[PDB]
Amino acid sequence: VRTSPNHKYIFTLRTHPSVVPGSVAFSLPQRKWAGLSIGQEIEVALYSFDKAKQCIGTM
Amino acid sequence: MAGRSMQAARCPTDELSLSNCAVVSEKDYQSGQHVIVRTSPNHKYIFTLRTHPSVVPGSVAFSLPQRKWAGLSIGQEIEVALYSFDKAKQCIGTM
Amino acid sequence: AEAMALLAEAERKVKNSQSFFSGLFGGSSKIEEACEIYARAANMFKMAKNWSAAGNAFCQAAQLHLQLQSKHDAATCFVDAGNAFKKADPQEAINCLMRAIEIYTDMGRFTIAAKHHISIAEIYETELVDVEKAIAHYEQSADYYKGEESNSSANKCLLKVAGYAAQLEQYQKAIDIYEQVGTSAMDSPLLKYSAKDYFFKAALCHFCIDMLNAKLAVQKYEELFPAFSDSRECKLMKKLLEAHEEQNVDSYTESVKEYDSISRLDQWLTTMLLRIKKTIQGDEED
Repeated sequence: VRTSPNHKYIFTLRTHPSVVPGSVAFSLPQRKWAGLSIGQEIEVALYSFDKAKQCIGTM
Repeated sequence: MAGRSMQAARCPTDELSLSNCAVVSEKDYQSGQHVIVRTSPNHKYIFTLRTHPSVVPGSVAFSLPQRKWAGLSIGQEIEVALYSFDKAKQCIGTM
Repeated sequence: AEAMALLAEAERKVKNSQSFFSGLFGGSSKIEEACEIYARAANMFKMAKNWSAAGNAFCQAAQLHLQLQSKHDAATCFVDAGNAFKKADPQEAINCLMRAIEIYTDMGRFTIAAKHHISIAEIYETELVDVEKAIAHYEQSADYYKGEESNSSANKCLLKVAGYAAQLEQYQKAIDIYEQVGTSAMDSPLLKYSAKDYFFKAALCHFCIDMLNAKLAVQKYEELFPAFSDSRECKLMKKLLEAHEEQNVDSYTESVKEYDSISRLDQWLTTMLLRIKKTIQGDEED
């Protein structure tokens, strides 16, 4: 998720019928971590991780 | 400047509710400016503006405490106008 | 008695005359006799509990009666054709009454157009559910009833608009309707006691509003709050406003814990209860 020149956050996708094609739906936490409100047009892009380095083992 | 028709809405998020500033959009007014809300020929109120890229052009968002003073409703037409103070007797010293 | 022979002897008797059958005058005596007999025939089918076959018997009688020249009682035969499938199970009374109402207004008339436009609206609300069209039927029909000072249906069909419209989709119409009824309700010495629940309906509709807009109606309205029946309108509200505004539920719900005994709650009130607490969920539920 790209919103402003200094906020690049990564989320996990999950399709759902109610959502409108060309609109992404978020939850309260997400929208309270990314600092987003409804009615603002964001720049969404797919992102792919590196399996060996990124996979989590102790968090 | 002289006054425009605006529509009352709700403050976007709890972040701009602890500022006591009228949240607006960047397409209408600009952060730093002051305004005088008008609701009748006798109820004139003065607030401070703060832009936010979520407000709808042609609408001003207020928090409950601000709305709990001015008797403002979420979805009514109000006349808002920029209001410039005078730096002589309007600068607070003992409040 | 004859479910078929009146027909068979009238179908060979309905024909236009450009032939040796023409002679001097028209066959309007023949189709007059035939349509009177079709009326009797649709009666004997409805008497024989055949409201589909009877209703279609009204449909030929109702359509063929216009052919001599009779728009007067062909409207009545349209209403009878509508009443048959209104009593019977399916639709197509909707077409009997849409053929009816246009012709009735084409006479130069207003009232019964609305009085069956409400019938279509009742079908398209209760039965052939098309509430987004039935509520328009109530709306235009109440426009006719308004323009005739038949204030009864003028208030009524508006109440039918707003009571479902508010919950489902239209918000400013809710208070605008219940205030349009409420002012002239306060006017008449007959009406100003019905205004109590009318401004209750204006108040308790919250439109994603957290506020005391109901209290704006309080310090508006002629309550005369030593009339305590409006305390079941607004002291109810004077609790639940600050219950919803202080995002609290054990006072909001307590209001109906005590109010269910002192007032029986119908479906619309409890759906609005659930509506304002969906606003409470949107205030609380993360």
